[PDB]
Amino acid sequence: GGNHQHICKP
Amino acid sequence: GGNHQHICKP
Amino acid sequence: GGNHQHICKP
Amino acid sequence: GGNHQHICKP
Amino acid sequence: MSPLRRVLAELNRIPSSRRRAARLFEWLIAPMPPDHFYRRLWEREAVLVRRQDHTYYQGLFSTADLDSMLRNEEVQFGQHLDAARYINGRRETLNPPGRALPAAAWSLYQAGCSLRLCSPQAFSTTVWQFLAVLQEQFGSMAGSNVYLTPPNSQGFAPHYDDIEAFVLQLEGRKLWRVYRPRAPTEELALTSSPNFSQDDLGEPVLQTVLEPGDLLYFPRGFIHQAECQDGVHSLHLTLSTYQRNTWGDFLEAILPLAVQAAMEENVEFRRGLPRDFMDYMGAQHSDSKDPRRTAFMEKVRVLVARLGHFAPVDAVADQRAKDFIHDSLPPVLTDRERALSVYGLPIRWEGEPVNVGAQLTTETEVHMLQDGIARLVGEGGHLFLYYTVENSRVYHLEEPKCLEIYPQQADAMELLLGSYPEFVRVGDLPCDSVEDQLSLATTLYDKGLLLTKMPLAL
Amino acid sequence: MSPLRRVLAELNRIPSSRRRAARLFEWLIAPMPPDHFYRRLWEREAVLVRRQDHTYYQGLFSTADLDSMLRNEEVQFGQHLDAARYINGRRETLNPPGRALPAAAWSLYQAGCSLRLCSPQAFSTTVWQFLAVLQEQFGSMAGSNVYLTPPNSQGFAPHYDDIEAFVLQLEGRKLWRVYRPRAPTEELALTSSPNFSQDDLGEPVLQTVLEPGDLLYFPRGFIHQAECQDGVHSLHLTLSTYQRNTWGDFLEAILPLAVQAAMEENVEFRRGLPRDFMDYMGAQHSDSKDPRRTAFMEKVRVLVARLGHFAPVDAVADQRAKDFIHDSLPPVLTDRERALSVYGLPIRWEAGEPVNVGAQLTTETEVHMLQDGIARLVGEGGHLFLYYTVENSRVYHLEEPKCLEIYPQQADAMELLLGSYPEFVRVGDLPCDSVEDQLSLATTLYDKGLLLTKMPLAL
Amino acid sequence: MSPLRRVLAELNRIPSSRRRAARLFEWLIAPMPPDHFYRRLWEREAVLVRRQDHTYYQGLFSTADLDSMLRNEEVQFGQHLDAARYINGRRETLNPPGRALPAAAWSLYQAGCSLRLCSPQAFSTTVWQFLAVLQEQFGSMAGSNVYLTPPNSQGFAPHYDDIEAFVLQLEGRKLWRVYRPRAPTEELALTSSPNFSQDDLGEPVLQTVLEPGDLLYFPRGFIHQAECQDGVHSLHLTLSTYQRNTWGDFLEAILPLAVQAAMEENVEFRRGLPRDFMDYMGAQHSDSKDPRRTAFMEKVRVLVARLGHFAPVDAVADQRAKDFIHDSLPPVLTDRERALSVYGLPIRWEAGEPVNVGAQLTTETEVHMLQDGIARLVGEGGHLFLYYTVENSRVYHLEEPKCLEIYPQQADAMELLLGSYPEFVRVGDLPCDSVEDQLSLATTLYDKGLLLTKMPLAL
Amino acid sequence: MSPLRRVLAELNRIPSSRRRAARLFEWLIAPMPPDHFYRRLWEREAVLVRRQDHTYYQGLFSTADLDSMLRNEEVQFGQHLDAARYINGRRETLNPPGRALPAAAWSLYQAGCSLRLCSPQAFSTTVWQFLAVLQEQFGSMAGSNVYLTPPNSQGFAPHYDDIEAFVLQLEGRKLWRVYRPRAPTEELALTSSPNFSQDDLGEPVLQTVLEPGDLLYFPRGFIHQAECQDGVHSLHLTLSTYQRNTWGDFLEAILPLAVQAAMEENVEFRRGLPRDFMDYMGAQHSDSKDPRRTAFMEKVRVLVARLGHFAPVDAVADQRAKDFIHDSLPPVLTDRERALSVYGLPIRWEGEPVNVGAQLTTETEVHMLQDGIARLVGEGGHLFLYYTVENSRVYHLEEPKCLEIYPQQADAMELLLGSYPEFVRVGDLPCDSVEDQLSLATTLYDKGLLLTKMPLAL
Ligand SMILES: O=C(O)CNC(=O)C(=O)O
Ligand SMILES: O=C(O)CNC(=O)C(=O)O
Ligand SMILES: O=C(O)CNC(=O)C(=O)O
Ligand SMILES: O=C(O)CNC(=O)C(=O)O
Ligand SMILES: [Mn+2]
Ligand SMILES: [Mn+2]
Ligand SMILES: [Mn+2]
Ligand SMILES: [Mn+2]
Repeated sequence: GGNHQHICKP
Repeated sequence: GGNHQHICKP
Repeated sequence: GGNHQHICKP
Repeated sequence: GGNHQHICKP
Repeated sequence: MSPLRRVLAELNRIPSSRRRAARLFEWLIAPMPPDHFYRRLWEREAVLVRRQDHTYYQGLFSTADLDSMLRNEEVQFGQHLDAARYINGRRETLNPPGRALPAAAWSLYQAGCSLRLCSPQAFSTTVWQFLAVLQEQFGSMAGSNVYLTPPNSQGFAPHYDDIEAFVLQLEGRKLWRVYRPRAPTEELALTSSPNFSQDDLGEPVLQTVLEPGDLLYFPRGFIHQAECQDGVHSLHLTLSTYQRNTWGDFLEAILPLAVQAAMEENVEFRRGLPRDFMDYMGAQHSDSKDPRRTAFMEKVRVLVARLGHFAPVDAVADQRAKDFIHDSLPPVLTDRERALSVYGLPIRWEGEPVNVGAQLTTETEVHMLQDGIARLVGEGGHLFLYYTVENSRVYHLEEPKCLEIYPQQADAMELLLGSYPEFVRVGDLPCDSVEDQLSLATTLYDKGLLLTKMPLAL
Repeated sequence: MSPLRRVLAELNRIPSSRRRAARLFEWLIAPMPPDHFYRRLWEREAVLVRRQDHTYYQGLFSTADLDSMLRNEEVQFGQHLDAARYINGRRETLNPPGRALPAAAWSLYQAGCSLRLCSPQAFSTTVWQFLAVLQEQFGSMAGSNVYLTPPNSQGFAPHYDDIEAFVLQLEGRKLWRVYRPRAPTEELALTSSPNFSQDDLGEPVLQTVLEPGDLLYFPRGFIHQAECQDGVHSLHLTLSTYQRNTWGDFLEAILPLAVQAAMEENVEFRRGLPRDFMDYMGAQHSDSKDPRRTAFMEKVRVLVARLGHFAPVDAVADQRAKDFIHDSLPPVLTDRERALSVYGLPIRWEAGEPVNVGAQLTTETEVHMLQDGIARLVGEGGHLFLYYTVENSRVYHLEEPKCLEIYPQQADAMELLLGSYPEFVRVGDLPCDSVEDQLSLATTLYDKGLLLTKMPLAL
Repeated sequence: MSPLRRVLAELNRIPSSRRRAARLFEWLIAPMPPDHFYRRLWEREAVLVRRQDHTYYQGLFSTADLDSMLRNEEVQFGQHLDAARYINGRRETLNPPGRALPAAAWSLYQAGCSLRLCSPQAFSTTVWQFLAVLQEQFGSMAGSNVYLTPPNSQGFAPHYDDIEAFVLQLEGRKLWRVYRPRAPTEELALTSSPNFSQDDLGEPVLQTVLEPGDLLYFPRGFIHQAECQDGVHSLHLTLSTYQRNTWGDFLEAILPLAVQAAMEENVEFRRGLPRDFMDYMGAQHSDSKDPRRTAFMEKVRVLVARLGHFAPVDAVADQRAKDFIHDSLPPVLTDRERALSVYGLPIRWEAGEPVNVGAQLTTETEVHMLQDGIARLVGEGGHLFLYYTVENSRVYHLEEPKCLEIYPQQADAMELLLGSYPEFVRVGDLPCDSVEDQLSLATTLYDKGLLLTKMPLAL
Repeated sequence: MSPLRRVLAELNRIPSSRRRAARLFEWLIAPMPPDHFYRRLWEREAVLVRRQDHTYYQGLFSTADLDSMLRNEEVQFGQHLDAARYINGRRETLNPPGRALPAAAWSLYQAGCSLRLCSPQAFSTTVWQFLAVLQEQFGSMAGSNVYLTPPNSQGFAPHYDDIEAFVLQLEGRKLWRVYRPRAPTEELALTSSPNFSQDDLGEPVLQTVLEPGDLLYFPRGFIHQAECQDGVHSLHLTLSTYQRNTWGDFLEAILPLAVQAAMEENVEFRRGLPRDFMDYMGAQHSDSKDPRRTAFMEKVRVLVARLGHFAPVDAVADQRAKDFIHDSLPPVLTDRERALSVYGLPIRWEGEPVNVGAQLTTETEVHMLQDGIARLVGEGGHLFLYYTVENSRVYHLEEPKCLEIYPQQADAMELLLGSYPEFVRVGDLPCDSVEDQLSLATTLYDKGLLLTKMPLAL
């Protein structure tokens, strides 16, 4: 899993 | 100019 | 391995 | 036209 | 209330989505019976339906809805909105670069320009519902364009379009002229035409003034033109469909595969060509009296005719079905369908989520949410269920959505797709085990593709 | 009303958008002064602001706003919403394939999962306005993520992010732990770190339970983790900014152009390398004593240092500015700006025709830029382009870069305008070549929603 | 001299290149007649020709020609040379990465490996001429592979190929086994098969030891395998042709254009499909009784059969012809053609300047196409293009398609020329519009090496 | 015999390929010493060497070799051959479409056109050998073009080139004019120039008639032009090198990496920029008296200067080395090198291959075939030996060739690369085990990259 997404992922 | 756009393409 | 090569492979 | 072709490109 | 709000309120009370589509089309062309229309009029003749009721379409769309759209939504010139003017026999577009703000749009209109808003279904929920329902009975994508023309003017030059058109007069009046195809080649034309001049046209087969409530239908290839006169504007919505849904398009996909299967299952298609066919076949060798040429020609004709036997019709059928599903607008749900689907589950939030944990059981009675939302197609070596529930109201905005179906569920998946709208007890699915009946049902339900007779309870 | 609605109300009543952004940031970190925070805390220390006012952020976002969002908006798993779990030292993600329906999302929530909603600004108008205003005083895009965590649980593993984080506690309580950078290289890190485990962490520089209204700031590179306990959930919105907006990223753009310029303007950069430098330079010749090697190294350094004299810093600044214009969220106008801009022109459709048409600007019209951070004048290939943000989508890069060209005969007045904000300049006094130019620019800008008039335009 | 050098000598002494190709093929399968072979054997039966003359192919290729080739030419493993082994039912390839130096190649050979050299025509001028001539009577590209197998071994597993194979035994002996197609689908197969094992094969339709000079022909789809024994090696060259030159490949190009034409010229193809055909057509509705389904099927067949009437067979033939021009190997001129073509023009550089300049064609000049299979007149987008093969490389597709445009005012004479071969047509009698046209075409063709004159051109 | 055939015969007797390169360059500019040339003349001044020997270059190239090339090889107009004419102050190209046949080439020549054949090294083996040897002492690719001009004419307009040029007069005479760079910017120009007119030039720094055997050298950026007069033709070969091998090109590669390493190892390069630098930095803010602007400027200059510390010079060095190896023409071997390399192994064919089975031993004494054929470079986490032995005489016809070197052999691989031309006993390589010494040696040898003191025997 990822952490904070300044820009929303693909 | 164009005519009826069954699907807006541009 | 391959067989006859009518045209030479890449 | 071109000049000296250190490397033939076309 | 108006006919529209009443028929919509009537649709919300109809169980089957198929019957719902049938009823709305029945309404759209009333009093004319659908059976007669499709049998004798569809693709054959221009049809004018004088409703004699100016409130017929009230609620569908209006110039006020247009103003709000330009103001509250991101309508982009060139893409969403087109401003056109027709003067001295010549068509011209005056689209500024950027966003379509009211101050700009109305300035063009006052300048005698006509406005054309492409795909209002992406912005207006009423139009969307209208098209979402009609697409089901069309078996093909239903698009739309709204046309607004100022008093005493013409925005478009004479032309024909590449689709079946249904012109709904929303407001004002307009002088329409419809022409039968000029040449055999223009009949049911495959592509839209260029702008024509008055002298490229003969006499109209239909010329009339449309008033709010009337409907004008004409086939692709019929040249038509309209203008406003007597100091009044016009607003109509042109519903269209059937773009490239011809037997030719079908063949276009079947043939490549046909020769592909023939070549694999019939040696006659695998026999080498003549060593010297280049001597008598070719443009220059057109007038050759070479008896071998006609033999070559004859064989080519015999081989083609044979290809029908190898044609994978059902496969292409499924492919076009998959494309129609990707093309489809998302379904509009009736209160009942929502209440019985995952969309209506009472699970909300009140410092903790309430009414959560409902699950399907073998006793649960289910059936597909609607009949035109999914399609089972085999691509490669596996099965896939393509659906429309997650599509955007904006054409192809989202990608083709599907979920893989395992062989242990194929039978049950098929049954559900065909048994609509008859409820079936999950414990009665064709699957091998109980877990497979519950898994499918649960999976489908959670995807918003299935509904139950009674609301799920925990 | 609530502190948030009171300050928002105030912003409407302020002319300058620059002051507006400065005023909002002051509110965000109150009672501590922005000037202290920027010269001493920003990028240097973790900061905790105990508000002692649970209603501080009311009106910003709630679990209800999210509930209605998942139901009414098209929220997609993996794209907009992420369900995360952290159990027994391992981070896991249970993201279902597809739309995030309330039934599925809340189900995960009940299962102990945390929900992360990327860029709520794309749906919430209040979050958009909040961020749309703050970006102006950051000079960098202001994004955000919303985190919802169930009681007695932790959805994320300890990690650090690549941005400056402002954690606003909106509902519930949550035990936070912030750690100082572990090693020098991790200080103000460029990229986000992987998921760490407690064994990889030292002692917390700050450990505390956040309560609604509090603000917790920490720089990129500071490891952090949070968890719920004692049977209460937590909801917070993390405001991030300053992603890859360092000196390095600026130099990254400079160098290439600088070396190209240096080569075109100075022969020392065009001289050929040694015919045999490959004999003493290379990984295999690292362990060498050859003095030609030390001379090569000295030559490189000398040349590199010169490069500064050829650096096109202004061009790069314009390009960064331009990229920030593309990145920015569309502006939120005040009632005044609206009423004085093309957006608020009285022209509408009323009975059977448009009403109040013919609004024209004159040489007497006094005007000024709609706002101070909506446009930028950039030079590209002998051409002048005015890039703006008014047509940007609330969805990052959904729309391509918008600009309009400015001819040399207008560049002068265009400059003045961008520098006069918020001072009113009469169109007639615009420094151009002709009255046709003064009205031309003014009309073109106005009609594009980039300009406003001292008074509403009348026929 | 040897039979090969005697027939080659003869070819030089024949005018028509068409006769030349026919004469060479007659020699290749002698004593059996080409007419019998083509109407009864070609693509139908395996054929063994016991020459009883070990010197038949002398001068074609040898192990020495290969030795000097690996040493003087840049032969690359995997691309030009392949080392193969077949032991205990498994096929293996021990191809080293890189140039095939004699040391490595012969080393593999000693290790029991077989060597396969792809397209020796790219290096051997004799193999090129042989194939360059035979392609003309095949109407299809004639490639070849050389196989060298060590004593007491087998380098390849049983398999079938996708072409018509002519195995010419050049040195040593080899025990061959040819099998008839196993199943209907394997008859005249489109693609090559994988490596089979003895357990996958039936009884041989032909099993025999080939001796130098013999010819063994078998169609595509016939499984075959060969091995050496009794302490002697084997060298053979396999001439292949007719790769994907079937009716299917022709129909493959036809259909698309035919359906496009039918739609543009007949309304029945432009009518819309049923609104509800998806209710009874599809994989899930296969098991149905609905009569609309049988009507749909009948409609499809009917439409498909019509398609033949709209098939642009001539256009496709030109395109195939064109592709064959691109595929063809460059022509090998006779001494006569050379001396009468631009290639043999006496103009050279001798002392300090060029000698014999100024050769011009007149209206009296009698000319005709250099050869019958070097060019093709093709129509593309209202344009006429004369594609030729003279500029082709001996390396397949090394050069892109060569052509020159022909204007409508010359298309008439251009047609005549391509049909007059080998008859001499005087330039003055070329059917054009003006003398400027007659000399124009003739001069353009001549200078391109596509034309020859009855007599050598003199100043 | 002629000086050329004698110096070549002399090279075949020189052990080191480095010394061989040095000797041939010493010959090419004789009697002028290489040391003086490179120290005072290279890239600084135009140099004319009057050999006073018209046989000096005899054997290298001639118009007869050109005739045979056009006749026996596939010289393509536009790509290989260029026909140019210079008349009335204007340059023009008259290349027909297709193959360059003698009848066409000589027709243009008789028409007063000049012929330029690009890269004769791909066709002529003598030129190849010449360039293959000189590239080693140039540390950069050595290309060439042959120019043939008919009597009383000029084929090219005044121009300068982007490389160091060495003009060898092969046959005839020609009037050359060389100009010093006009402007500071044109000195050592990076790109070739357009065709100039007489009025774009000042007075020549060098004007002279070149006769067979003479050599004319001039730096990139020096404008030059030549013409034939007095009823005689001209044929020269222009050897060129140093194309884009400047400190700038080096920097161009080092910087991206420099800021990349700095940003990773120094926080100062990771500090955020000012929140409002956009207010005082930018084109419009050029005249700003903002003291923050000069501070921003100063910091940018201090950061750049620091980048020198982080510069991965050796890495880029290896990269340019790898590119030079891919750029290099294949090596020309001396009889001795061939006899002692895999190329010379007696293993041939006589119904069976003879003299086969030779192998290296730990007693075997070896060393690299030549000194400019290979380079060891680390890309990523592994080591690779890039070599030139498999390159085509045609520029970049083949792809970058290399073989991976394992860490257990890196040390031995390095030694060999540096110990040239000193033979080393395979049993004395730095590798851990015996198998590793034999494997490397065997692998290198089989690749044609190594040679032995005595011919391998079985
Ligand atoms: O309204 C007009 O002027 C033209 N309208 C159309 O072409 C249409 O509705 O399809
Ligand atoms: O809330 C959590 O569990 C983790 N939160 C964060 O990493 C954050 O807000 O940046
Ligand atoms: O020679 C062999 O072992 C195999 N030969 C072939 O498959 C062939 O010539 O087509
Ligand atoms: O020979 C000429 O006319 C011009 N020659 C050159 O530019 C050259 O040799 O580089
Ligand atoms: Mn975080
Ligand atoms: Mn229309
Ligand atoms: Mn075979
Ligand atoms: Mn030059």
